[PDB]
Amino acid sequence: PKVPLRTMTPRLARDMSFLIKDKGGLEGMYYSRRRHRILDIYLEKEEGIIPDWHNYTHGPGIRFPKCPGWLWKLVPVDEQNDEANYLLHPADDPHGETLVWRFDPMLAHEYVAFKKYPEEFGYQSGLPEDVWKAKLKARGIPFN
Repeated sequence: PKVPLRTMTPRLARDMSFLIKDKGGLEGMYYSRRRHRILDIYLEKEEGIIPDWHNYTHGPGIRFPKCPGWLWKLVPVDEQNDEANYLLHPADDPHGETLVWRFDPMLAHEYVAFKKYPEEFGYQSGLPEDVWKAKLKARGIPFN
């Protein structure tokens, strides 16, 4: 780490979001857990940001950021040439959806993940324990 390690704050996430936007990053690029990890390791190395913050809701559909101030979301988008598919994809999303990063400044004014999917925050849901667990179980999302 070139910088002392620190935790993500909403203000830092907001500043990062607009800076990445201005540099042309992320917008329209295909999401993957691999690219996701590459981003978080780089941000720990270069910005000293502990990689515990970059999480999205479970889906399916639009995946909303669980960090207030992160202004990026994952939006779903719309193969019998198997050999070419092998050459380009030889070997994943639990809902089989292809996602792209999308910038949304309104996420600074509405904490969509917490307000529409509070149960995905577990003991930080603001809901009784039996309530958020039952909601997660009905949607197939484990809570360990």
